[PDB]
Amino acid sequence: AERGELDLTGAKQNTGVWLVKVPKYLSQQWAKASGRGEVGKLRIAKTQGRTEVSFTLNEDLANEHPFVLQSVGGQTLTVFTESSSDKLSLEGIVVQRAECRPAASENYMRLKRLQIEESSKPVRLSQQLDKVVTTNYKPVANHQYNIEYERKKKEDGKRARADKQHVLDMLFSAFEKHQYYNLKDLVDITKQPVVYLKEILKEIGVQNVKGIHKNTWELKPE
Amino acid sequence: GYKFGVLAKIVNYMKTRHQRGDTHPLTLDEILDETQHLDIGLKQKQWLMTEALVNNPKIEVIDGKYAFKPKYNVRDKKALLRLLDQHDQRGLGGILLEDIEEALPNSQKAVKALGDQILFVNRPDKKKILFFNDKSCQFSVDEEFQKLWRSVTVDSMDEEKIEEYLKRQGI
Amino acid sequence: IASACLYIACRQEGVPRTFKEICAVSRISKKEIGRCFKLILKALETSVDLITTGDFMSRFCSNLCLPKQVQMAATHIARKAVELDLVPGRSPISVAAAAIYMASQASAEKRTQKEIGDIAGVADVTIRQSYRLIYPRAPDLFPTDFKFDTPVDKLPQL
DNA sequence: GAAGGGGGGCTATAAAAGGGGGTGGGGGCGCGTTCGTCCTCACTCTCTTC
DNA sequence: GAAGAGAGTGAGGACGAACGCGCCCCCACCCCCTTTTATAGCCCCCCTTC
Repeated sequence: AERGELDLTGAKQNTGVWLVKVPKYLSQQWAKASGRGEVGKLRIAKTQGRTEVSFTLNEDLANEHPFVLQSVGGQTLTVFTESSSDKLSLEGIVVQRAECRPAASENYMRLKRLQIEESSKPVRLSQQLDKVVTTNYKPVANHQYNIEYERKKKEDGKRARADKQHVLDMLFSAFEKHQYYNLKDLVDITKQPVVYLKEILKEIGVQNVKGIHKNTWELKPE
Repeated sequence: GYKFGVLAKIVNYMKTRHQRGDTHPLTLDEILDETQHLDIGLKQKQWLMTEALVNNPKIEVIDGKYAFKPKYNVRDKKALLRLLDQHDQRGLGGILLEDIEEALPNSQKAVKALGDQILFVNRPDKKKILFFNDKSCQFSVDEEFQKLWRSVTVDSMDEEKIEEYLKRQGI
Repeated sequence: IASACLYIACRQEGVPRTFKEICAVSRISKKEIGRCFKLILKALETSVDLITTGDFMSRFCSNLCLPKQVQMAATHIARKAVELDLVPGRSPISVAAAAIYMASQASAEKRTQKEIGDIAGVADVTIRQSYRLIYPRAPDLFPTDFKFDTPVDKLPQL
């Protein structure tokens, strides 16, 4: 008894189940309501030396489906389910296979054509334009992205030259987080002009050559 | 900075203090006061006392206290000449001009006063390396002499041909 | 520089494109193109003929899908308005846009002020200002042999 | 909610200041291929051996 | 008188240094920022009328 154990009780009882292949429209009609608890009646008639299986569509559902059996000796099929509570079980073993076919022949293809046409609705084709499009590259004083970027830069303003003591304290404090910093990244952290930051960094900091990526600045003066 | 930022300010403050002209040593606690590092950790107080303030080549332990090391740094023309002489005598090598300039304020006066006593080698990055001018054996000649000497190609000759010339000319 | 050069090359060839039209096809704004435009003229020691209202009628009218008669009427209106000095100081593009609107409203094909502004790159307010200046002399500006789908007396007033 | 009008802003024009930010031109600098260097192996003579 | 390992030679396969091929970076060089002004047109945002 474990989570991965399979409840093979159904196999012990040798429960028999039937596998049926049915078209989409029959299932599509069932999927319409799918909550009324009724979709039709399955009628099986047997004779002295012949058995026939047929299915009737519900009158409400519509607003004959003859069944042909198939051999199951060439392959062994079993049915199992995965419970939402992670409890797998075996419903049973398939004992017979049957197929559902449309009674009608001529007018039935009309529904097939609509199904194909319906499947073609997502399919898209190139469309003709009587007149040449003239709404492209419309004259504009300045691109919307360019003005918005300028507005952000103008609002933010240029970085100011903070006093050396404040910059030095910020540089030393950030040194705890990581051993070495990149010049571009360090500028963002300190938020100071590059030229001013480099001079302050040069006064104490030095750059070490690393053969893996490149030479980078080291905050440690020694 | 914790365990790393405090020491940097101590060194910077100490360096600036010396530039003012105060050669008097300063205690660990005294220096901490003007560096706004009074809340420094206790383990750093002993670490700086035992390691940072002794291993560094710019910290001098005097009467227990610590003072700058202007003696090691070149601050006079005579010291500049002596340092180069020791380098040549012991074969230590040259010193970049930038290193002398920071150690020796107004190094131009000392460099020009010594004149030819300093040999300048220009690095590709404009950096100048100073070497002692050993005046024991000197030999300077006209430019064309080297030009003719350069005209005499010798790298493109074999040993057999080079040595054959000796007997060819009878020497 | 290239955007200004493209603008200058168009002006030299007799088919000017407005600074907005060059900007629409370039990442460089109109202000920057104009700055480069003047510098290039000084550097090359060259000059460009002053643009006229009719230098944009063919492109604007065609882009608006207006009939040829409307285009000729608009060109006549714009040329006459400048001749009569009814719009002194107004940009030639604005005069052309107003003339197109005046001609368009007088024919079967009628274009709103917004439509004319989009192709011409002129705000409808500017077209409204220019249209108001030439509206009083509407009968005179129109060509004599012009078929008025909408009578001149009933042209929009605004 | 659609449209007109009022208020406000953008642009050019000179000149000056000082400094931040963007950009072209090099300059050391790591990573994806290429050829030479290093290594591996089949087919026989050879001195030695029997 | 009759035959083994080893090596020269011929000849095939795998890995490192160099050549690119650029990624990134650093460094001049320039333009931008700001303010003042009168002017005119053009344009955009907000308020108001219906």
